Amino acid sequence: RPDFCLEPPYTGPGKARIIRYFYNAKAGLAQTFVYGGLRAKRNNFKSAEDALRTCGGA
Repeated sequence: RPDFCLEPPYTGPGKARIIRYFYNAKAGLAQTFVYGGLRAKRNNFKSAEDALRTCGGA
C-alpha cells in the first residue's frame, strides 16, 4: 500500500469546503473529509473507488 495512504487527511489552508475521500488504513475504509482547495496531499481522492484502488491494498 503506498506510504502516503497512511497519512491522516489534510484539509489545508484553503477556505473552500470540498468533500473529498481519504483512505483510513486503520479502519480499512475510504471516508469523506472536508478539503479546503489548496495544497492537497496524495491521500485525497475525488471518489471512493479511486481511494480504494490506490490505497486499498493488493
